Amino acid sequence: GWVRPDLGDLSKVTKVKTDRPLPENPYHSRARPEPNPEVEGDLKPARHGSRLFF
Amino acid sequence: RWIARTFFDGPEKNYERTMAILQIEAEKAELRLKELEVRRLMRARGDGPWFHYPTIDKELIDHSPKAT
Repeated sequence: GWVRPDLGDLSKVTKVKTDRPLPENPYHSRARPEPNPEVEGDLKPARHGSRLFF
Repeated sequence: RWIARTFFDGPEKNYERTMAILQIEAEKAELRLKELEVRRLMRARGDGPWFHYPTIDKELIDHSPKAT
């Protein structure tokens, strides 16, 4: 029974553990709607100012 | 005939021209009406990259804490 550590624990890993799989959605219900699509391609001047003049 | 040369543009000009000015004018009017139509939709529903209000954060923290 006699075993004393003179350093500590320092985060021990449990490789033998199986039990249940980790990814199973812990809190998330909705995936959230897809964001605005990113515009790919270089912009070209067509109208050259859509203001009152020029 | 002497007044027609070096003092007049001619009937060929401003007929081939002006229609070119109208062609730019038609593009300028239709796209401005399209801009008024796009801004009427993009402000009402957040679908495109126009009049979009800034969000809180994309990524802040994901590391394991000392939580209960």
